[PDB]
Amino acid sequence: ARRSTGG
Amino acid sequence: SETLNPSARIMTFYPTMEEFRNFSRYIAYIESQGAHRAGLAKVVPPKEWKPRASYDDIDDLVIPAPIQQLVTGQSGLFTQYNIQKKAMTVREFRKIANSDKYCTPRYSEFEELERKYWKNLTFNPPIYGADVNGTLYEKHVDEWNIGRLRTILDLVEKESGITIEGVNTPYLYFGMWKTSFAWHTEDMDLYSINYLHFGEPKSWYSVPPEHGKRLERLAKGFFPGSAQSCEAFLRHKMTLISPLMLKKYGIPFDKVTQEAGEFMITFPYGYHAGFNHGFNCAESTNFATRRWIEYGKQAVLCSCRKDMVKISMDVFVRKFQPERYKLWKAGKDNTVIDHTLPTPEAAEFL
Ligand SMILES: O=C(O)CNC(=O)C(=O)O
Ligand SMILES: [Zn+2]
Ligand SMILES: [Zn+2]
Repeated sequence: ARRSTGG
Repeated sequence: SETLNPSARIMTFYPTMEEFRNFSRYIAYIESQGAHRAGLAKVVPPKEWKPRASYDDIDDLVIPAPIQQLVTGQSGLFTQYNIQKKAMTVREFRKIANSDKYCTPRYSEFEELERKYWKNLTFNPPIYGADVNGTLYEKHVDEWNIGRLRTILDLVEKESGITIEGVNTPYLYFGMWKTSFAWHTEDMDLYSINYLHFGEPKSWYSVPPEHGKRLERLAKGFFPGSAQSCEAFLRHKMTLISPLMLKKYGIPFDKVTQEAGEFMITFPYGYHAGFNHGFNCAESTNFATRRWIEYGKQAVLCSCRKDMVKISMDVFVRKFQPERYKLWKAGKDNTVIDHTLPTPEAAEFL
């Protein structure tokens, strides 16, 4: 998995 | 708890070098003071403490995926679309940040810059050098080292062997004027640490954990198409809601500005949003306490995407709640969370 800022 | 911090206001802490040495013990201490109730806290480290000697040797550092932030909307309700741009250095980023087109406007008080942000957030989309894998901490630094905090979140990597980028590894964020972070809680409702290394400030908005369901209900009423497709659509990190919109619908909140050399702490199920004042650099990771275990078991996750962060709670329940393991496995564990209650490690401070 990976932490993201979205968009 | 209901006696300490009953107004749920953000609290600032000024630890001594002795108090600052033990990370988890201080997290427990600030919870005994009622800091968790606001969903966000500020920690000013001792003046003698420095994580790095100089920031003059980082121009050649590569930002692999910078994002142009396209914002759409009106009347204090917005949707942010993050567009990937080609790799650029910190030198290339700073030049664009400080250019006439993207530089910080002239202002007297913070209230003036805040008004300027909410009025201009849909014009001139800025570039955000976010989610960069890396650390700016020197190897010898033992106090509050983002790359090695030594909390109970270490069990996920130690036993499973699982590596989650930004969750149990550090991330760097190179900002410019008007670059935003949308409304969200942490992945699996964890805590998070945010140190600002250098540059212009970062402003934050927070909603108390005990009122978090009220914000979710409001967001669902404004974006019903988004709510139908995904249960936890706010975990997509695309929704911007202004403080005037929060005040209009009676949602309680507080504000705070973080300056270079300061720490910000976010607590489980603490909804937060904000913006950068100008060119800067922040370091961030997630962490846990014994209080988090219950939040992680009850976290409502994203259903529509397959890349999303999901942690096996089994290892935490086996070690910390052995008596409840069979009840939880059968789905008979119906525990109601109290957001006002501090972490069990806060016992020595009472
Ligand atoms: O700085 C950003 O844009 C991201 N930071 C956070 O939301 C955090 O540390 O929890
Ligand atoms: Zn966050
Ligand atoms: Zn989703």
